[PDB]
Amino acid sequence: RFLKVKNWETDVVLTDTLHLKSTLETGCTEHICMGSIMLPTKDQLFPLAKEFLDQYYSSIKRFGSKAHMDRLEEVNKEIESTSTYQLKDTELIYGAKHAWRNASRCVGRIQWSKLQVFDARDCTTAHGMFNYICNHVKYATNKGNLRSAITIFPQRTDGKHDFRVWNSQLIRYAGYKQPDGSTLGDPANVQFTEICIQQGWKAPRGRFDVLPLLLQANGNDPELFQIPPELVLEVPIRHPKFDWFKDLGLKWYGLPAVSNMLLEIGGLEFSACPFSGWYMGTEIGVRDYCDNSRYNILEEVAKKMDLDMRKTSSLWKDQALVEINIAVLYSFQSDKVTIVDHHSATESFIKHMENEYRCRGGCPADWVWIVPPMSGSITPVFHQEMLNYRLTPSFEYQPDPWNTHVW
Amino acid sequence: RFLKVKNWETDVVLTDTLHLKSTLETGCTEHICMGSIMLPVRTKDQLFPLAKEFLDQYYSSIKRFGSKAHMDRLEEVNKEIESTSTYQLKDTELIYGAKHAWRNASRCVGRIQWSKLQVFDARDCTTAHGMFNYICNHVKYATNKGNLRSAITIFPQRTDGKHDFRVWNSQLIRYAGYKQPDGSTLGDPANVQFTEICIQQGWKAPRGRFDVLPLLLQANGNDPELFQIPPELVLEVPIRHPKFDWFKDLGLKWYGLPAVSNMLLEIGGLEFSACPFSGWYMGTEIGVRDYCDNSRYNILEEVAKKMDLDMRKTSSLWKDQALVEINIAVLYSFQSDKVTIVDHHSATESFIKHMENEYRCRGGCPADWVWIVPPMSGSITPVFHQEMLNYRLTPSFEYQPDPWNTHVWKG
Ligand code: HEM
Ligand code: HEM
Ligand SMILES: CNCc1ccc(-c2cncc(CCc3cc(C)cc(N)n3)c2)cc1
Ligand SMILES: CNCc1ccc(-c2cncc(CCc3cc(C)cc(N)n3)c2)cc1
Ligand SMILES: C[C@H](O)[C@H](O)[C@H]1CNc2nc(N)[nH]c(=O)c2N1
Ligand SMILES: C[C@H](O)[C@H](O)[C@H]1CNc2nc(N)[nH]c(=O)c2N1
Ligand SMILES: [Zn+2]
Repeated sequence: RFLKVKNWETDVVLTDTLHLKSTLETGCTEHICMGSIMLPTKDQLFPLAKEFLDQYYSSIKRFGSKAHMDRLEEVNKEIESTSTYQLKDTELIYGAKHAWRNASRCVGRIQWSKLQVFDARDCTTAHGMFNYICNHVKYATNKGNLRSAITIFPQRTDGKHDFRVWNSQLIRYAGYKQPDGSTLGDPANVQFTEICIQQGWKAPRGRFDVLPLLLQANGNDPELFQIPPELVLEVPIRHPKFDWFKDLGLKWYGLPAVSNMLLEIGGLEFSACPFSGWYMGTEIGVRDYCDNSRYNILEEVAKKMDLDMRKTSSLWKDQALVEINIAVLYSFQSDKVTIVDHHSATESFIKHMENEYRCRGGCPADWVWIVPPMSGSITPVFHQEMLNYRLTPSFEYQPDPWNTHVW
Repeated sequence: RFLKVKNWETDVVLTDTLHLKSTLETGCTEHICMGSIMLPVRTKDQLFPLAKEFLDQYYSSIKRFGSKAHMDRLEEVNKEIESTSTYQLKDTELIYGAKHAWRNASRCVGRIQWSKLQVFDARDCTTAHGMFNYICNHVKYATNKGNLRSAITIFPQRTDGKHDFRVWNSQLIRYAGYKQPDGSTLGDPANVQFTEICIQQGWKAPRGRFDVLPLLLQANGNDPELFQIPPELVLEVPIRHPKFDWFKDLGLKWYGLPAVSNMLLEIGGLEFSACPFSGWYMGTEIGVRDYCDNSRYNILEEVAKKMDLDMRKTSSLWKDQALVEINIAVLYSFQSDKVTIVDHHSATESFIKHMENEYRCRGGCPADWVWIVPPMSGSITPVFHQEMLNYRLTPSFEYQPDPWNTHVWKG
């Protein structure tokens, strides 16, 4: 019941007591571990609200106080009456920051308390959504000095009036299936790109076309908007030693901004809550550029390096992988756009874990996602035991809109 | 119940039914996952059903389930348990059990080879000297002059837990570690404590950076005894780099034969506390973990120095760059000396084929993603994108406590 986690590189042992406050389920049982699986009413609402308000008032050292009991009272009344309730600005900011704090798959959580929360609950139309999102993008980008931010749109009511951003990320590149049979641009976005076209987009059918926003307000049919190009900061990718690297024509966007998740706070559901931080290098260089189901450029780069691609045991893939990731970091740094390498980011996370164990009694963590997709065991997180569990407030996955939307 | 796993690179979906045959616990609950945790005297009472379950599995596999031979054997084992409080496996059952323990090892990426295992029955062994002989023969057989062959040697099963056979070495072949007065370490830092035990037991340490440790062998619950493996039986490989001529001057070598000797083999409820087994290396075990872990030989610095990489900013990825060259050298060196080794690309590709095969013919393949994905270049290998279910089947290999913590010394 009081669990220990060991670091096998440093022999340091931490005791987790925070997991006892876990509410949601893991997918695992005593018979089977699903640790590597990607996706494993009035009555219900009040205890959820209560649990949240309890931890909120605890956090501001006013547990069991007049203000605490009064607020509990007021929300209890509002639920009984309106079948839902509205968060105070203070509770919203707290809940959003803690949703990030609780994101067990996020390596960047040392920054959790420095989140800019944009309250967009007064939004009523897709054009308003577009305005709010442009402002978010401009604020977060900050001319390359990236700042964490989240924009929170109205909460779900009867499920028939959902606000949704249909894009998976605010900024991503289009994908087109070729008559050649191959794929132009980002293969991961072919389906979404078609929906844009099926909704009326005018695709420039290029390799790095920034997708339009598909925004859905109040359960209405979604609408298309183009983000002002001058708000999308991009970085041309070059290598500090290989001059030929630029001729690959590679670039990527500066702002990683997830827009398809659901923010749960005190039982309330925010179906549209785009949030953003800044990249860890490997997200671009390892996953985006080198996955076989993505831009898959390993072979092209290896060839330019004149490596022996006869035998896998020459580790040509590995050698090119490193150089690509060198170039990404180099390119971002040179253009003064915030980025963190996997060594720095994972070192930060260990320090954050130790902070969380000390001041909170634990830190939920998903090793499968926290360990970088290259060079894993030379980062300190590899040797760090982690316990994974689900605390609320939380970011949750939700069904893709097109599979749900009643047109 | 049915369980699906998805490969996110290929969209291949597989259905697991084998997990229904799972008995042991995982450590996880509905409220916590312990998937990244390293480590999460038996009465006749609990022994009959474990024996029965195993023999049902055995006779099913040979297509003789429910036969008179099956029924006679159950009867025979039953009587033997209630008479003697234990029982003995037939040779056929032992071989089956050992192969299936490997087949079931959810942390092992090399399992495509599970059916080709050489099983050495040492259940007639009675002394440490006899253990030494059996282990020498295993090492010679497995090594096969560099053409490695998988093998396992099985010493007598536990009885009352007061007469255990144990190999005190974690692996049959390993280098000594010496903690210096100034706090530095000579040799392999992982083996400092075991080295000290050996020294206390009378081992004369050469005190070099690559001294092969003596065997410390315990038979029938007696105090362990020291034995030196004949050097001519210990195949080693000098590490050099195909393009970097200064790499040889680092003075590195490694042994060819990975042989785990501290685990417990469970078969039909019986416990084999000494069951050394060996295969061949995947490159990264040596080049990533053995050489580059901060808690091991830790040579990233010197290699990066000699490469003249920019070492002031970690964002130069000088650590990653050095790591790759070292792993190139390890593979190159083994291949050049014709000692069996497999790169992490080949090994993970084979495991996926194995896994898919197992789903089709067996209804599953328990696998621990945390261990299966290699310690470098994870997502450019096919296993990274593969969803896996982890559960525990028997026969199995299990961890057991270090013997120096539990042994009652005779004197
Ligand atoms: C500011 C610097 C940040 C860094 C360096 C960072 C880093 C990462 C990385 C590398 C991942 C793995 C995701 C993948 O590989 O696809 C991740 C996941 C995640 N991050 Fe963070 N992140 C940052 C900011 C944030 C912020 C501001 C939030 C929320 C307010 C957040 C919430 C999450 C969540 C919920 C996941 C899981 C995503 C999923 O399941 O798809 N992150 N992060
Ligand atoms: C024949 C080629 C083999 C290869 C390439 C291979 C590969 C590996 C690797 C890379 C690991 C992880 C090692 C680590 O990082 O500590 C491992 C673990 C393991 N292997 Fe295999 N192995 C092979 C043979 C065998 C054999 C013959 C057996 C048993 C008969 C076996 C049983 C296991 C077990 C039980 C583990 C888990 C170790 C632990 O929990 O500490 N393997 N294997
Ligand atoms: C085959 N899979 C392709 C694919 C899968 C998942 C994703 C993805 C989708 N949504 C979110 C992410 C998380 C990335 C992220 C988010 C944030 C806030 C910061 C950061 N550094 N990185 C990743 C992209 C592409
Ligand atoms: C971190 N302390 C050093 C260390 C600790 C444990 C191990 C280790 C422990 N148990 C099992 C292993 C398996 C290694 C292996 C075994 C076999 C049969 C084949 C193979 N290729 N590799 C390795 C190695 C090194
Ligand atoms: C804490 C964590 O589970 C530990 O470092 C694991 C990670 N994955 C591993 N994978 C392999 N093959 N071998 C290991 O020793 C480890 N160590
Ligand atoms: C199947 C496996 O869980 C899947 O490939 C995971 C592994 N680890 C990951 N880790 C991160 N950070 N992001 C991912 O998308 C994944 N994918
Ligand atoms: Zn689990």
